[PDB]
This record gives sequence, structure tokens and C-alpha cells, in this order.
Amino acid sequence: MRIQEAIAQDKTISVIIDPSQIGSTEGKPLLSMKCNLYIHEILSRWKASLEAYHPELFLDTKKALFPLLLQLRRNQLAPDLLISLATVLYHLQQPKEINLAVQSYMKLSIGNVAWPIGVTANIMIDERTRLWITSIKRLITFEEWYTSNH
Amino acid sequence: MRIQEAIAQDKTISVIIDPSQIGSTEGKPLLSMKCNLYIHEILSRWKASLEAYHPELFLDTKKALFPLLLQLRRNQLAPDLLISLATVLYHLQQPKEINLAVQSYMKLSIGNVAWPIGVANIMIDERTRLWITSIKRLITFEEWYTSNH
Repeated sequence: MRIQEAIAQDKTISVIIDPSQIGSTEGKPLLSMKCNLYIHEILSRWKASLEAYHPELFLDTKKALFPLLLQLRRNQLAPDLLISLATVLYHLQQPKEINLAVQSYMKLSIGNVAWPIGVTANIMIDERTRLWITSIKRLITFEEWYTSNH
Repeated sequence: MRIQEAIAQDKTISVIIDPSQIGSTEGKPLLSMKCNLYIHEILSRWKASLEAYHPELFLDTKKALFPLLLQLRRNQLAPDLLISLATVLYHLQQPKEINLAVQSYMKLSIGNVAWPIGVANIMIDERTRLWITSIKRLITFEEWYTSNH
């Protein structure tokens, strides 16, 4: 079968992440794609805010994120690595949980699995993974700014 | 009779500049609006590709051009000044004439009247110096745009 390709074209999937699905082995393909869609959505809003938020950093962040985005679209991320990323993104989607997103990010940052906080150990981090982790931090700061300015 | 309030609402005017009208006294109001319309169109294409071309300079360029545009919309520019600006914008509309546009721009920035090259003196103010500087940004963007597609 070619389920992953069906998922990538499925227009009934939104960017909204349900925390209860984080960790589910069966819901992994779907969650992987949702993270891909939301990251694209965050970049879309930054692009709409270029005039007001670090325009000189956009293009580079976007480009550094392409490999991760492709991995998410193809569901090639490791279980615990997806769990940690989805956790960061989930909290980032929640009102007033910017500190929970940062806390989760720091866990992912030092090779530790991150699970959602208040709702519902080790992970391998190579040069490839380290690259997008660093970039994800820029999305976090953009969202913090976007929220405070709206 | 606010005709400037009429020309600005007319959708029968395009951005295309006819060089034979640059020094016309009767066509001043029309040419002035055309320059306004063309500059907006350039800022529009830059906007559409903001991430690809110096996004950090866009906002400042728009702000510096705001007062010029208002003046163009109201036909408030002195004859010699409109002539020079129109000349620069006219050549800019010609891809293979980017160098003639820059040459015309140099005259304008020096306070001299720029007449179409393919086909005496002026005075410069502060706020005026402000928009003359941003015009060069429109030129650099255009060169990049027509080169990257």
C-alpha cells in the first residue's frame, strides 16, 4: 500500500494537534503530517509579518526546515523524536502556554523525550536532527511575538 | 473642480509611460498619476516576492515613498521634478535600458533635469531627498525581478 502518499494529499486534515494522539503508534502517520502542515502554517504567518518580525532570518529558517518537513511528510521521523516535536508544537498552539513550549523544547534540546504538560527518557540526536531543532526555536520566538502583537 | 480627485479614481489609466508625454504641459496631470500607479505596481510585485528580495528594506522604502505618491496623486510636483522622475521610470520599464534609468537617476540625484535618452537644473529638499533615495531601491528591485524568473 501507499498510505503516506494518500495522507500527504488528504485535504480533510487540519493543522490542529490533539494531545491525546501524541504517543499513539497507529496515529503516528497522521500526527507526522499534522506537524508538517502546522510548521508550514507558522512560516506562512511569519511571511505575512516580514515587515514586522526579523525579515532577515525568514528565508534561512525556512530553508533549514525543508529536510525536516520532507521527513514529516514521509513519516520518516523516529517515534520519540516525533513525540517531542509534537509536544512542543501542541503547547505552541495553546493560549498562554509559551513557557510550556519552551520547557518541552529544552527537553528535546538535550536529548530527552518531551510529553505534553497538564493534559492527557533518551533520544538520539545527530547533526541532521540538531539542525532542525535549532531552527524550531525561531518558530517559537516568532509565535511568542505574533501572539503578543495581536 | 478637483480633477486630481477624478484622475485618481479613473480605471482607464495604465502604468505604461509614453516618453513623448514626459515634457508635455497639457499631459502633466495624467503623467503624474501614471507615475503614482507604476510605483504602486512595483511595490506590489516586491511585496509578492518579499522573502526573496531584501525584505528588511521594504517597509522603509514604502514610508519614504508615501509623501511622493500623495503628491503625484494630487499633481503637486514641480514640472522639472516630474520630468526627471518620469524619465527614470520610463527607462526602467525597458529591461534593456536599466543603465539609462540609472544614468537618469544620477542626474536627478545631482539636481539636474533628466530627459529620455533612448528617444537644465532643479532644487532638492529634505523630504524630497528622502524619496529620491528610495527610487534607487525600486531600480535595484526591478533589475533583480526581471533577472530572477
